[PDB]
Amino acid sequence: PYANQPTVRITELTDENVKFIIENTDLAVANSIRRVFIAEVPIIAIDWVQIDANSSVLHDEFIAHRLGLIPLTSDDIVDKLQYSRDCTCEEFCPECSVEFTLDVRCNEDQTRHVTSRDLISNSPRVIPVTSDDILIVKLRKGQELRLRAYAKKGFGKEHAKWNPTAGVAFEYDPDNALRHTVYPKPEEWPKSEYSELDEDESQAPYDPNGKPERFYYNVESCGSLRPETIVLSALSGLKKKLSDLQTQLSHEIQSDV
Amino acid sequence: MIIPVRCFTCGKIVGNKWEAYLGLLQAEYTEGDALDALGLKRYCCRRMLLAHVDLIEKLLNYAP
Amino acid sequence: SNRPVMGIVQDTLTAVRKFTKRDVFLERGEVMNLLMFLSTWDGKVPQPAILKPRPLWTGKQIFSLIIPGHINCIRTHSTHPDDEDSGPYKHISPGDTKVVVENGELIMGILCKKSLGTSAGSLVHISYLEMGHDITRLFYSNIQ
Amino acid sequence: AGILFEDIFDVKDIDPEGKKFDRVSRLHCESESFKMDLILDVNIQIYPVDLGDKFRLVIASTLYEDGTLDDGEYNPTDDRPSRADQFEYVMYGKVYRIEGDETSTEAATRLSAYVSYGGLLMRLQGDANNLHGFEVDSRVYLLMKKLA
Amino acid sequence: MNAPPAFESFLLFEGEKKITINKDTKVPNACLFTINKEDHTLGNIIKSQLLKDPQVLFAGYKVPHPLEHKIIIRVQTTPDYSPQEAFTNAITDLISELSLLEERFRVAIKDKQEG
Amino acid sequence: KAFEKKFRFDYTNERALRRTLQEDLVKDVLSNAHIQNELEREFERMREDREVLRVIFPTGDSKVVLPCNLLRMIWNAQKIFHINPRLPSDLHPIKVV
Ligand SMILES: [Zn+2]
Ligand SMILES: [Zn+2]
Repeated sequence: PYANQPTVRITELTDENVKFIIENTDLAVANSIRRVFIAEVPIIAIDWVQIDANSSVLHDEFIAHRLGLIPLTSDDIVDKLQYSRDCTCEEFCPECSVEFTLDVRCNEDQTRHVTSRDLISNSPRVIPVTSDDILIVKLRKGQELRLRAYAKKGFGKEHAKWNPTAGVAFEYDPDNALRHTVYPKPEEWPKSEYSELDEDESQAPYDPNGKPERFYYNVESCGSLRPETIVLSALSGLKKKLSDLQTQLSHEIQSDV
Repeated sequence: MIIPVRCFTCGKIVGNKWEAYLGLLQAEYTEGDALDALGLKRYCCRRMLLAHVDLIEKLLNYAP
Repeated sequence: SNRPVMGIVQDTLTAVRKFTKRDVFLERGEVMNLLMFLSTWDGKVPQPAILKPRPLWTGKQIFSLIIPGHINCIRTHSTHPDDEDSGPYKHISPGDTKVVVENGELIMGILCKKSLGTSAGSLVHISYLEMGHDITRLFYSNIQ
Repeated sequence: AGILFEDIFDVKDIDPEGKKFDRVSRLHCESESFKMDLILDVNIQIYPVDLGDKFRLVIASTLYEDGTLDDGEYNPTDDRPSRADQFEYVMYGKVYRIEGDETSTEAATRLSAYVSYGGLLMRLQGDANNLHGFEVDSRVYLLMKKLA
Repeated sequence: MNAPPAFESFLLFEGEKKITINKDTKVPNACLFTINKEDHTLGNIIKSQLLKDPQVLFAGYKVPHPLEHKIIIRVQTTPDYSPQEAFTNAITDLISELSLLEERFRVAIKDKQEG
Repeated sequence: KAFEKKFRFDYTNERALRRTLQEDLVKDVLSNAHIQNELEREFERMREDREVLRVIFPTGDSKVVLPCNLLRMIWNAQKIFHINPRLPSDLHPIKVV
């Protein structure tokens, strides 16, 4: 029984970012947490595009690539949805995917902007985050885009479109008391926003017994999940990976004996 | 050809900011001010819009 | 040219010079990570060079585990002053510019191209002449 | 006891040539009892040393102060009483050279013992009788305790 | 032409063991844990949690090849402690820390949202 | 002068022999002239080799390329057998010759 006893302080919480501090953790746990924010927090994104008509100046898989990157609301439906690989249905079904439609024709002289607002989902829980709107393609008069897409569950470790973060700022030891980074000329380096030093001194005095214990986070959200949901989803997902691992380890230990 | 949906570096959505960015420049904003107004703080995202070339406008001139 | 044709190169050569500096100290966790990448490791963690106030292993200590067998080599660092060999500190180098590998252990000296590159008398050359190609093969990969 | 050498040294110079390395300083110390000259590389970051500092230096072949050989492997879990508990700065090294004023016929009156503590070098000069416990290729422990 | 599927880094193909334990013959009380479809995420926390155990003599992990998706964790314990027992305790300590972290983050959100 | 001092075995100096050789070995070296004759022949052969070298390398460049590294082999032997340079040796000079 040598578990840490982390404490959490949330400094800033908006609709886009959550700023918080974790204290009394190992650097490995703090790094694995940010590393799960990016790669192992599931969301719903378009991963299956079928284009019926595309007269735009962008080729078919150019459009599909853009549709995959469009963030979709995933706050609570993502937990309910199953992985299409795990689901027992056919290619797709409502329990493992969300169907999308896009049918735009340009007939006016003015350029028609095909945006995420033109994506229509079969489930109100999963919609483009913008509903300015993300531009998919611009249509000239006489050009049309007619496609149907399926959005499925996934996480950033597979493709960056399932990464829910727009930048995870991670920091520790802002005053470099541990000297994990050695400045050739410390006076030349800007103070961290979390620096507690005075203007006169550039580095905190070296701490021989110090260890990384306090970690600063700024988890910005793409929009698919609330920033606080990304953190909670990461903490439960990381716990799930460990609990799943221990179940396998228990079998291996039992199997050997 | 068209504004990328996400910033290449961090994945922030930038494909809904090109028209707003152009409008701000129309409003006599400097490029730095317009990027700040759009919330693009990291220079990776500012790179996306500051260096974008909208060739799709030229392509729409050609009849389908 | 009766010398090795391949040696240590861009990153490993630049880093091994930094690694074998006198003032490189590794914590318990850092050392255990490095030994994971030592295929020839016997599994015994060496006694740290510094035991108190904190256990710290030097870079030379960890590199000594990489060195195969019990080869003995004498080289000089690229920045070795010419008059140091004639001075009162010939065998205790102020700059750590004298490379002595004795009984397979790097007891002093900063390793560089002169002691790890493709030159006759190189520590890599001794490994081949003493331990053979198979052990020298592992020596190359373990350094990297 | 398993102690090869013990004395009290006073730091005379910290880096006469200059600061060759950031985290390591070369102490030039002299003893007052045995009049042994000491050159020592110290991890100055974790164990700062100042000019004129007085410290007790012990060179021992074992830390257990019971005659039991350590065998030269890291054993943090060992609970056996250790001589290191009384000292602040403990280093483990290997003596790699023993020089002396010996001639073809006459023996050595002054002996120099060189020890490498994982690359940190120590030279211990003085009368030969004071360094008789030093044998090349032998593992020794350096134990330092600053005296107020 | 030779691009592996993206899912291959976290999905086990049929007949693949998630974790295998191999005794280390070099030294006593040492085992090698080969975990499939894992990366530095779990390798680092398990390694760092093991290093907190006073009965663990050696704890270390490695990704043998970035293009492969294996982590090898080497654990050496004291004679009275088993590497497998250290591994299980390390995960429980990690799970307890994560579960406690989840609870304290939820409280922080509620306090921040409330005012 | 340097060549003779460094390579000619000195079986006349009793004190020097005690430092380098063991007691049972110095007596044999000092007692019988058959061993001393062998040592004298050894230096004469070395002196002949010295003149041959001068012809082969008139420039005096002693750096050569040869199969076996004798100096490192000796260094290996010292470490393998834990030779103590301070103590007198038990290797009879004649066994070397
Ligand atoms: Zn389904
Ligand atoms: Zn960005």
